[PDB]
Amino acid sequence: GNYTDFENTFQKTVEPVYQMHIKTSKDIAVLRSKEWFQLDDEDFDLLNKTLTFETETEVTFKNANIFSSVKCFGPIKVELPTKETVEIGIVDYEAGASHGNPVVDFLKRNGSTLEQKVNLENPIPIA
Amino acid sequence: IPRETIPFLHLRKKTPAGDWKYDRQLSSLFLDGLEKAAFNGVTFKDKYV
Amino acid sequence: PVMADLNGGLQFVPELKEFTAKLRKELVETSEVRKAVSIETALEHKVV
Repeated sequence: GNYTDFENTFQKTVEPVYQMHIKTSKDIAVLRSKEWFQLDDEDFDLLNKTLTFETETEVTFKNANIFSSVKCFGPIKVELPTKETVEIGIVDYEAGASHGNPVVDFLKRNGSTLEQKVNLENPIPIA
Repeated sequence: IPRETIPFLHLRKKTPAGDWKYDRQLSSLFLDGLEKAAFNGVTFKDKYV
Repeated sequence: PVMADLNGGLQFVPELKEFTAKLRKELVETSEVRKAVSIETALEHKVV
């Protein structure tokens, strides 16, 4: 049909967990630039740590393409020497009339997912 | 090796200024190896020259 | 013969090779971190 019902239109996904290995000092300096990377202890040492970002993104619409409001939020966890995780941060990105979720666009490029599909050289016919 | 006397054979060491001075210690080590060579002699087995 | 030293105290900065090399490091390091932060702030604004 033809709906112009943008008041009652939304998107409330739970994004896939993304991890970053902070190896260098111009990786830590980037994360500190981002308003949306709140740490509990600001002095916390990120070097040679593996951060995982467990993030969900509420999005309301005003139009076909432009978003009325974007919202990304979730715990930031660090892998300890023992391989237990601990919360040491929160994502808290909020926006008005936006064309994108920058938080997920960041983590896609500068991070990775926990699993990675790898294609066979040649597809094998099963049946 | 008497003090205040530089031997006739001696090694040198580079000072922070860039010059090479007599070094008592290095020179001692050299002259002891040179004493043993005079008594026992020196081997060059497995030396390629 | 006259030997004129028109070198303004570089005699006395010790290990000048590795010093000069440390100085170029610190300028590049700073420039690179700053340029990487500048690239991401453009991408994460272009997206918004």
